[PDB]
Amino acid sequence: QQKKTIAVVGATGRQGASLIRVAAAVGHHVRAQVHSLKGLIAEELQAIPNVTLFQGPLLNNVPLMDTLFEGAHLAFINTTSQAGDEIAIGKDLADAAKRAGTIQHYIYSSMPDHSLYGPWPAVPMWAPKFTVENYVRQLGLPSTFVYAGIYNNNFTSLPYPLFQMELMPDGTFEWHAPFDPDIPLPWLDAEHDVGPALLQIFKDGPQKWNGHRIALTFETLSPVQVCAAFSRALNRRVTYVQVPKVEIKVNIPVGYREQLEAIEVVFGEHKAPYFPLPEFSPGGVISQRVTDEARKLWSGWRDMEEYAREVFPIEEEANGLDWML
Ligand SMILES: [Cl-]
Ligand SMILES: [Cl-]
Ligand SMILES: [Cl-]
Ligand SMILES: [Cl-]
Ligand SMILES: [Cl-]
Ligand SMILES: [K+]
Ligand SMILES: [K+]
Ligand SMILES: [K+]
Ligand SMILES: [K+]
Repeated sequence: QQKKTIAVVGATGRQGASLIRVAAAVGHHVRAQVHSLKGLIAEELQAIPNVTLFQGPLLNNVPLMDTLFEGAHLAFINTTSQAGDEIAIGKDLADAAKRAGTIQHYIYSSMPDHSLYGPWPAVPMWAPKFTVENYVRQLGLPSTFVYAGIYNNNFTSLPYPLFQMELMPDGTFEWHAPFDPDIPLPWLDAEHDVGPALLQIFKDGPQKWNGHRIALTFETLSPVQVCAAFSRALNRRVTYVQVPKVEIKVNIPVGYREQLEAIEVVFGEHKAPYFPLPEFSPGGVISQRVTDEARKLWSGWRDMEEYAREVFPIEEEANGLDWML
């Protein structure tokens, strides 16, 4: 059958870019919204024949949304709080897809509202997405919701918050974070694995996935295990250190700081699960693991050890770091 056109919001982001590259390669035409045509990713995607970019802001720009969905049959939507009004943009996009009438399957990248499952605060950049999910669920078009695990490539030795693989004077690495050293966290190789997984959801179809929540995570590892993966990968001493507060070594926008403080409370103080929804956690009885559906969607997923050994050194050198010589 003719590969269907996919409308994408979040094209230059890790999830969108991953989907777009593989989707185009297998024949899908893509209509993607971007803030601006400039940028390494935007310029890269613009050069893919099957991809068409539409520049402009989404905030209060229903016309751009209508244009985006024109002639599209599939949609992958991942919004951001940066411009603010993420909830309004999410609803506007959903309504726009419905109005188009041609969208057969709408995939929205959602996150949990932790305040619904315990004496925990809602993580500011996550909870809003769940509100959009609830709204999307009530629209007449088939929809599926994917929950992204922590990006393997968040790790960097640059002084950025939460996921810094700090290079010490002796050449060893230390990762400091509020997470409990031994509680398994959900991870994800966004660049390589998000795209293939999303395409399989699209290939499976709306009858199989309408109304479903899928955890896009292929590997769970505690912080100590992540560091052990880097250690084996790099042949260097890498150790995890639990800290009460996130070490914020650089200036960050106010919204991110609030995101980090919520994280300190949720994972630091409370040790709550990353994915707190109940569905995410006798002879022959076998309970579903959080990584089961994702692995079934895409069997060629890559682990943390592969990232640390094969990609981390390149990304680091690309950022100007020198430890890899
Ligand atoms: Cl298709
Ligand atoms: Cl098109
Ligand atoms: Cl532009
Ligand atoms: Cl479909
Ligand atoms: Cl540092
Ligand atoms: K193009
Ligand atoms: K529905
Ligand atoms: K309705
Ligand atoms: K997500």
